[PDB]
Amino acid sequence: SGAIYVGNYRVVNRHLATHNDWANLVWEDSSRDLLVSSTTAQGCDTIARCDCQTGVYYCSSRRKHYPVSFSKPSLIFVEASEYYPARYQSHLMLAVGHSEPGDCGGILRCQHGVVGIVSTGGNGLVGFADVRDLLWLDE
Ligand SMILES: NC(=O)[C@H]1CCCN(C(=O)Cc2cccc3ncsc23)C1
Ligand SMILES: [Zn+2]
Repeated sequence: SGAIYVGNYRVVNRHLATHNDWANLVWEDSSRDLLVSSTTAQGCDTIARCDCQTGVYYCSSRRKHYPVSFSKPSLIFVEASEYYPARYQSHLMLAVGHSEPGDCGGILRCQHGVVGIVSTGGNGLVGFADVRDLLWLDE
């Protein structure tokens, strides 16, 4: 679990969104596994606006932060689950590292701010849904 709170927005994994998230929906994209809902309180998370390929992510399954090199956001095949059929997930970035299903929502950050959230994993690789292109999250 985990979310990004920026201004009057809450960013979560679309497959983990609540009834409250859907009742206050702003935007969702199943191809990216993202959902953004409105909030009443302000959020102060800084979103990174960069092309960094190194950062640190939180891994709840180890209660630890790990440093990683990660690929540029791209279309990557993701196997079926109780949430989605087999498909290509866009805006996805991979890194060599540990993750487990309950690790989704863990934040990836560089020196500039929040880069994305854990969304996929398996085979010693962790996938992060990028959020750096969502310029509207600030304005
Ligand atoms: N975005 C999706 O389509 C995901 C929906 C939930 C299931 N997905 C996984 O990758 C499961 C998983 C297994 C093993 C490590 C792992 N680490 C994070 S999730 C994860 C795919
Ligand atoms: Zn950066």
